[PDB]
Amino acid sequence: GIFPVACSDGYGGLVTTDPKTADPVYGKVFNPPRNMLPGRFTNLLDVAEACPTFLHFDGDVPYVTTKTDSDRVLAQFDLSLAAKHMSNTFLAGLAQYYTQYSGTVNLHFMFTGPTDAKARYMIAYAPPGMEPPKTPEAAAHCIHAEWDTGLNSKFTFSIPYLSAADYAYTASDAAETTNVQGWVCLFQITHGKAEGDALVVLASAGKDFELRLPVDARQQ
Amino acid sequence: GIFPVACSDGYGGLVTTDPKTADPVYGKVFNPPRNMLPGRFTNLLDVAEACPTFLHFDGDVPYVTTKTDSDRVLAQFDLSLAAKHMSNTFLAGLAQYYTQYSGTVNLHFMFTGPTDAKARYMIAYAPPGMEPPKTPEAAAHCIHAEWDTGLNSKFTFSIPYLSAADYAYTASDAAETTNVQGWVCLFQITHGKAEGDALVVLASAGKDFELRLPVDARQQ
Amino acid sequence: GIFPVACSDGYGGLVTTDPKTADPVYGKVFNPPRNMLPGRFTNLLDVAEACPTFLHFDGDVPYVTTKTDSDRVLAQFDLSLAAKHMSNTFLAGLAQYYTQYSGTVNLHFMFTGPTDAKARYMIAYAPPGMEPPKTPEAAAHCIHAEWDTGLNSKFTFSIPYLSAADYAYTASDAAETTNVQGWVCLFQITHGKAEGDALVVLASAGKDFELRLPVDARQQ
Amino acid sequence: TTSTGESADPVTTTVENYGGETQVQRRHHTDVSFILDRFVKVTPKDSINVLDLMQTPSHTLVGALLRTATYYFADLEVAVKHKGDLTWVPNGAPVAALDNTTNPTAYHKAPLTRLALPYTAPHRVLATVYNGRPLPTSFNYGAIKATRVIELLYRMKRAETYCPRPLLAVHPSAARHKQKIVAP
Amino acid sequence: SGNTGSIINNYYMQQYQNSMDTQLGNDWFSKLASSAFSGLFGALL
Amino acid sequence: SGNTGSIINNYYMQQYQNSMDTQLGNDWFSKLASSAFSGLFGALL
Amino acid sequence: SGNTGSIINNYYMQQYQNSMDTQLGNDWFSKLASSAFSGLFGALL
Repeated sequence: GIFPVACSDGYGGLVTTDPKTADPVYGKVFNPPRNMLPGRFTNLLDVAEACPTFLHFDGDVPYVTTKTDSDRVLAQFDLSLAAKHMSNTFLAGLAQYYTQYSGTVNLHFMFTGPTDAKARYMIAYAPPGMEPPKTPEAAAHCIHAEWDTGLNSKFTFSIPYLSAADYAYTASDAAETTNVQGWVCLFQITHGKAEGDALVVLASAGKDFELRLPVDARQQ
Repeated sequence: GIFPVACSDGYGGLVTTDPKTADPVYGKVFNPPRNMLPGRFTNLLDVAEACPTFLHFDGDVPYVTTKTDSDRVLAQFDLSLAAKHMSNTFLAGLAQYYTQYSGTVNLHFMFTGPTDAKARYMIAYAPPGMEPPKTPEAAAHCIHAEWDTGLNSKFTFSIPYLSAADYAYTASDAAETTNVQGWVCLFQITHGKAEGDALVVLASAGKDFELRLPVDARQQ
Repeated sequence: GIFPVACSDGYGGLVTTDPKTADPVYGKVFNPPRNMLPGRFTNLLDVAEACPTFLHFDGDVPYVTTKTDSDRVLAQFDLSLAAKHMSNTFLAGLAQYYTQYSGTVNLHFMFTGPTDAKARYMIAYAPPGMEPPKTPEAAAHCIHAEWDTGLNSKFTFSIPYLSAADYAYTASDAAETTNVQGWVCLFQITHGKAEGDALVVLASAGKDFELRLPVDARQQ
Repeated sequence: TTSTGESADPVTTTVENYGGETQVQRRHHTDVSFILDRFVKVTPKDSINVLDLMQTPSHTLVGALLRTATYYFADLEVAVKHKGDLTWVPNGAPVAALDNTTNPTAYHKAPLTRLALPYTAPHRVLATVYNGRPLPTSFNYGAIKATRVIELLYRMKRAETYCPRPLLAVHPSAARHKQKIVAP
Repeated sequence: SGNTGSIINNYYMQQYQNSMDTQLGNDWFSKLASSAFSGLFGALL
Repeated sequence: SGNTGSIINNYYMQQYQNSMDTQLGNDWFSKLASSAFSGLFGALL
Repeated sequence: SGNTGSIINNYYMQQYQNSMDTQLGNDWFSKLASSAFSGLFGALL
């Protein structure tokens, strides 16, 4: 007698993400050599860390100009990988195909004024629960850090990851208007003959950014 | 319980080139002996290299006659395994069932004049991009090579393989009129009392001809 | 997950000669002993060699009588296992279920005359291409062999196997009237007071008869 | 590389004559027992038809790399869409034999019926051409019959051939034989 | 051994596959074929 | 190694499963991420 | 070895799979290709 098997029920359907592989039809193909082609990248987060990209501030420009009036806030935005200020950047373009994330997000601030213009800035991180700060004197109780312009232009501050739940979403449902993650505020303390200058910003992945649960959902 | 398997979906169809083998029905057959039958060939390119075959020049003859007029070009043709000058030869008959090729193609030139007739010839290879040469003085910047008739009749020159892409097609689509591979020109420098003689040509596979991607497509 | 298999297509049909075996239903049966029952035969050709059987000459008798007239030929017949002279014999009865054969076929000639009757006979083998011989003087260039009657009655001559093709058919299609195998002629040279005697013949398998390609085709 | 041409001695000069350097040339796709194993399709007949490897067309890939070898030996495979109880006689059986069930008979099982039958013939090796066009009766593999044969295919196994023969490409009217090629 | 051509032992046991034989306490016609006299019976020249 | 999750070697040979590679004679952007300067650039207090 | 690409020995025996060969007592055209003269026939300069 032949080896008897029992054809199980509810198995074998073509699941779009099955680990199986199909059976070949042609075989015996030797393709041209590709030894050491320049510029190969293996992981999609490796390129996110090594290459930062600009944000999208008011208007279309990626820079903020220095405020000479009584105001002190340059621009504050939500800490979400779907926020408007991060509309068109690699880190927020890649993180729409994944559901959850957990890690740090570096911010690179680069001052592009003349040689005879000086300024001083502050960036602070306000967690959820309280409305964001509106004055630098009321924001000095956060995880802020200040820098001064000079010979070295760029300063990079990496906002931390604080959350009750272990991982956080890369989306914002309409039911949640509270912005569960928080804010990140950027203030300008003072400036000297710095009228109409520019402070271009960038954004890069952190040293321990983690991105998971892939879902390709209606972008292209 | 029996060993339970899951009958997979989208498998098992009779693909015309599957590696599987059918199950027997008769068995136990001893065929007559064939020890050392004369003339067995294993590979189809082995016969292509060891045996050359003629080309098809103007008219039906495979030879070119010596030009006594102001002209110096005998016959120049495309470098394609579908060209007309190679219509009916083994190497171009075999290479219609395969899609791509990469290698050298030897040309054997054999002079069949009288004992008191002398001549001198040149063959040059013009790559794509420039129109083919029309005079021997304008073709001496190619990969040409000249030979002289004498005691030994035949001279064999193997045109090289130069191409950007690693492999090249064995067909010519109508969209590409540029003859992506190039030309191969054959000129006659001078001749002495060589009126109406003959220079039969041949063609053979090279030492490193490679032929791949088999497709039986509408010849028989 | 269960072990996934792919149910192949075009397999499993009930071929009448498959090597597989069915699965049991009853089991545990001990049959009575058969230790050393007399007369078991394992192969069907073993019985063909050890036991000869008669031919079928003119009329119904298996013997030929001695010709006292000017004629010298007793009876000549085709060398085919379908011939009429071998209509009803074991070797030709068994060889209708097989397609091809290759080997020798012994012939046993046994003289059954009185004590005061003497005779001398010849048997010759004529291959295809020439019409069979009609006189003993014209048949002495074959593979003939003559014997004389005396104390020992029986003489056995084994006609050889000569054929271009390695194996030969056990049938005769109507398209082939040439009798591709040949003839076997039996002549009587002389006789002394041998009027109306008898020479019974037999036929047996050879020492190296081979029979193959079984086909049960419309006899019972 | 001048050498006596009227000698039939192969002379394959290479690219290293003027500075070249031959790359490595590997030929797997052009073997003779790898290119013939591909289920060529033959024009199927009515109820009864014979298994002869020459009724396959002369312009296919298997039918045209086979009429390039004088002699050949190869086991066989078929896969037919019989509408019935297809049977198969060996080589040389009386054509009335393919009506009995003792001969290897496959029963209907949708959609195909794939068989692997041996090479049975008196001759040590068959032949494409024969200098007696009609070939002899002995050159075949057997004969199958069903109620209505619909499809038929041939797939030679262990093929090995001798004594090559000419192959012919299509003759174009123009200087070059142009045609379509797949393109996105 | 008949039309049995698998290289795997059958799934079912031997006693369930077919009737087990019993002992007490081709065989003969093949002994006959070997006994066959074949040499010459007279003095060859 | 992609969505390949069986612990049994595939039934078909390697050369029939996929195109065999050829040699002559993430690689770079991962070397870039490790080169990233992260220490302090000034004198800490 | 043709389009045979399984790493498991076929279920059926060898003699039942295909006709067993018999002996008595590419081969030639590959000997021809190696005999091919390729060197220069004259005195190079």
